[PDB]
Amino acid sequence: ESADLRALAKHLYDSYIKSFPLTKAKARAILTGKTTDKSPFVIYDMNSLMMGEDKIQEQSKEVAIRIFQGCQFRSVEAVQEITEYAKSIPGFVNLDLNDQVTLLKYGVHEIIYTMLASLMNKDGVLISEGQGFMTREFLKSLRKPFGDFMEPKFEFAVKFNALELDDSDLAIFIAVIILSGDRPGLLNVKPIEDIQDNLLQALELQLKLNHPESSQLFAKLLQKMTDLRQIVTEHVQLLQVIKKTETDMSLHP
Amino acid sequence: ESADLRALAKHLYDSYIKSFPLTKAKARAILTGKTTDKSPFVIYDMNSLMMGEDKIKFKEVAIRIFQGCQFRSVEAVQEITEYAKSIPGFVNLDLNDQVTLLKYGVHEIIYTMLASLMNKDGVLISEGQGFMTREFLKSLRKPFGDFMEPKFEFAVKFNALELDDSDLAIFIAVIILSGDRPGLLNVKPIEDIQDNLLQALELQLKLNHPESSQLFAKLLQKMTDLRQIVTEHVQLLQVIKKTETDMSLHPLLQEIYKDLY
Amino acid sequence: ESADLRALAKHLYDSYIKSFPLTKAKARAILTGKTTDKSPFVIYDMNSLMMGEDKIQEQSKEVAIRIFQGCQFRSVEAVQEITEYAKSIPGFVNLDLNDQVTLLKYGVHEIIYTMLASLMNKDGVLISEGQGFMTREFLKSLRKPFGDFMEPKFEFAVKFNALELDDSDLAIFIAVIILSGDRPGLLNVKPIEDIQDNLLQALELQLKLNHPESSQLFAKLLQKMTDLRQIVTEHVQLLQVIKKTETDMSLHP
Amino acid sequence: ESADLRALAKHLYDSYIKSFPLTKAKARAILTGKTTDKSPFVIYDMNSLMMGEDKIKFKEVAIRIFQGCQFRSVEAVQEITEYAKSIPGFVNLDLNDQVTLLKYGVHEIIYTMLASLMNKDGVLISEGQGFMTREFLKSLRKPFGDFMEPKFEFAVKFNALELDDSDLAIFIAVIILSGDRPGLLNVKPIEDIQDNLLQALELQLKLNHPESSQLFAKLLQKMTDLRQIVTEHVQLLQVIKKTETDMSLHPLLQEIYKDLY
Ligand SMILES: CCCc1c(OCCCn2ccc3c(OC(C)(C)C(=O)O)cccc32)ccc2cc(C(=O)c3ccccc3)ccc12
Ligand SMILES: CCCc1c(OCCCn2ccc3c(OC(C)(C)C(=O)O)cccc32)ccc2cc(C(=O)c3ccccc3)ccc12
Repeated sequence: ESADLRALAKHLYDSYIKSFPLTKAKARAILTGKTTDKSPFVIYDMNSLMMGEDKIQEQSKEVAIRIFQGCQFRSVEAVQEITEYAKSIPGFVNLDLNDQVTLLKYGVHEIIYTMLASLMNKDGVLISEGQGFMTREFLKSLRKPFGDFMEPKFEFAVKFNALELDDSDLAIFIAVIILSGDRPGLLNVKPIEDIQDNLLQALELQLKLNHPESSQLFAKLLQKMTDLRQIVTEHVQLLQVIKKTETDMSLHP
Repeated sequence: ESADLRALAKHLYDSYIKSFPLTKAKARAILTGKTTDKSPFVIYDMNSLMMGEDKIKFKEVAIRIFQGCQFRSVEAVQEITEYAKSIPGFVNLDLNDQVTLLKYGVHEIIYTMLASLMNKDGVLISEGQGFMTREFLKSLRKPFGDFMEPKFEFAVKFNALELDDSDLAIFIAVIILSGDRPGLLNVKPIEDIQDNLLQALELQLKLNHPESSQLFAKLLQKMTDLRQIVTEHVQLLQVIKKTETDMSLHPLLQEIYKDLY
Repeated sequence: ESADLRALAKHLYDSYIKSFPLTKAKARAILTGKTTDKSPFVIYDMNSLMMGEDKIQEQSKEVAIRIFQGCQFRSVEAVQEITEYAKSIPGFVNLDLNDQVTLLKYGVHEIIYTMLASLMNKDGVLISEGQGFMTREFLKSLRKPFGDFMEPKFEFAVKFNALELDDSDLAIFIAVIILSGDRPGLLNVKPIEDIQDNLLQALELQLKLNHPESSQLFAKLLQKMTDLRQIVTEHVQLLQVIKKTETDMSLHP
Repeated sequence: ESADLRALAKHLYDSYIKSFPLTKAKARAILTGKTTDKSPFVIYDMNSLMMGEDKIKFKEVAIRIFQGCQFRSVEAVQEITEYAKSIPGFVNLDLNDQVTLLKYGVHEIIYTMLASLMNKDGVLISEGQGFMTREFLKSLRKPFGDFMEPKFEFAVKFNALELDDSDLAIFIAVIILSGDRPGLLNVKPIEDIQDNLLQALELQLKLNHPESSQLFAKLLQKMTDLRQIVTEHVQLLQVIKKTETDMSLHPLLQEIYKDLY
């Protein structure tokens, strides 16, 4: 029944609302300018960044490295909200505990980049819960290894954003990502694929009802799942350059 | 010998009385209107269910009814365990065999005795204080609606055999003492008791239902219907891990369901 | 009429024979040594106990706790034989069903300790239907809470056994115990006391005819009924220490 | 609200399961004999210690045992850090506060969870593969023998409270979120979380131990025993600089012990 698939969609969208306080709808309002009153502080160079550093870690290092560190910090926060949203996907908590941990270990990065896109435009990204805005041009200008980190996330966002997904579409897409039966080291693949097949069904009906005029959006959306694997693999390999060739250490356990 | 067998039948009936407060006679007296004390509140839909719970003045719906089934089934296990201990020869058996026989017997016996509380229109709940309609139960959201109907289909046909409590006392003793439960260490001492219970069940039906042709065989055939209801239910349980969020049953039922057929 | 009271005694003694296969007469034969041929295996330490464990639950725990558990098991068996003997006491099955259950709930412990005495001497107790013999010294040696459990049963047995009751005396004494009109929660006290008054009469004549030389044995026997209440109360309070302060669980419902 | 608090309790229990492989239930199952896999080799003296190390076929003694304590305590820090991160609100705190709370919380939590592995006769070591006796540990050359006994005296009494893993999951979360650690920049956001954890701990004990009088207060009183064990241990550490030759602890523990109370 469609009605069951709609109620699952609805239930996913409500859990997503709780887990993630800065939604696409809210961020697009800030990127554009709905109800303009609390316009975020813009960080467009080294000067404005420090202006905005002691406007709100604290100064004691090279700026590229503190920005990079700040992203480590923020992405450990985001793993906690993602972990919470996962618990609400039907069937997920009744899976083997170790496979639960394995799905999250490998899912979380792909989910963080999908969600960052809601915070990005072609020119910069919302930071500190929509309070700052950092320009892509400034991120691009940082010294060489650090200059190339965010740029591939911006390229993906721009292409993903022209799909015009909303939060209720993304609530299901996020769940399909978590429940991927091909991650290394999963004990029971079959129960995970049975869950994902039900979420695939609900995703498909969601897009058909919400975007009747985008032909084959379901399929273009699945195909974005290869682009995401590649951003993750690129980003993981860029962490290797850091680990080897750098002097600063302060990382989240 | 006859006298042995009649005294076996009387013993089990007396202990069945002591172990199960809501017997068939009492459920039928309530269902029939015959009672002279109090008439059961009927739950036929979502508004009357709200009123039925909130008759508490003197989660969601499906989950909260599936949760009320658990508490009741926990209590029935205890009542059934108490009756087992009184079956001659049962407590003298290997302790692991006593455990295995209950682990497997108990749900067969739950469905058997749940027929006593059913007609084709619904089921008596809360010590016979409510009545939930078959149509309401069947209306429930996908999986949870699937749990209830096969129990009704069984009861309607078991119920046309017209067994009474004293017949039932021995039938249930026969179920418990089944020598084909997996993992039994000492099959023969169990089979020997089942044999003597079978002989008693036989005499009891001949004496109690002299006009009822092949009642004994028709009753043992029901034993196969029971086993299929239990295998169906256990398949339903797996559906509940996949479709639902945090499920994890009550401690005593997790044990009963752990590594079961 | 005495003749009615004698026929009741006789009828009680015959039911008792059926219900309880290891009688005082048989156990005293084994404690002493009539027809010596099948001399029970003696359990006098941890070594001989295990020698006798895999000579016949099975090994997987602390020995004090398995002995204690074994006694739970055996005493649930004995409740079934006692329940059966009760049905044969005239008037008992025609009492209120709930009062029948209440008399047995509270009577059964006092009866188990009266009957154990037939299996005891000053030095140990017959176990496994007269096949084993466990020494009092070994029970006494078990770790501290478990060491003190059986010792008060041995003290009572030694004092009760010097009364020299036989099975036909005990068949009536057991029946007088079951039919006690003072247990908590009895609905109809009066019909129970009318039955017990008839059993008291038969007991009195039994002892007068069987033990004419023991002055006032009837009265010394009634007085043993307070000693028995106290063993039961002591034993019930010793179960409280267990429930609170222990780690192992495996108990009969 | 109750539902909030029960779901807080379940969350912490689930993440406690994921972060600590040797839980109380498993250590007690091993200590109890209840396990069905493998029985621990006991070290009671110097000959059996040699055999216990050299059970490696499938420095001096005191120093080599004090060195094995370090490796284990390093791993427990990592496990405890992993559990901290999962405590709602913890990763959103000032980064220096997160560091300070761990710096101080971790040894309190080490002694707490070390009680799970103790009885009055000894301690389970190497993932429950060995057992070192209390008498052996106490026999050790002056200072090194002094390290062990106060831990046993604590465990015996903590252990008579009969907490289980799910109780423990919240107790340990309460310890971490202590707003009185020296050098904290932002006390109130921590205290607010401890408050909500306290409310949850309270409900959990009432529900899990309904017959256990003032369990909650008796458990918070243990928090003072813990702090005195940590101050005692740190005094023991200074003794080890004076009495011993080259000592210098492992990198991560030097950090934890650097400028501590
Ligand atoms: C022995 C259960 C009898 C029963 C009932 O009939 C059950 C028919 C099918 N059935 C038998 C067992 C069983 C069942 O058993 C479980 C607990 C899952 C099991 O043993 O594994 C689960 C679902 C259905 C089911 C329906 C509703 C009840 C509802 C209630 C309630 O207390 C209640 C709860 C909420 C609102 C109103 C009333 C009690 C018992 C019910
Ligand atoms: C978490 C430690 C548990 C533990 C153990 O119990 C420790 C009880 C008291 N205690 C807690 C922490 C601690 C302790 O911690 C240090 C590392 C100094 C610290 O954190 O600062 C130092 C001494 C004693 C001590 C005894 C022996 C062990 C021995 C071993 C071994 O691997 C081992 C080493 C050598 C020979 C046989 C076995 C591991 C753990 C042991």
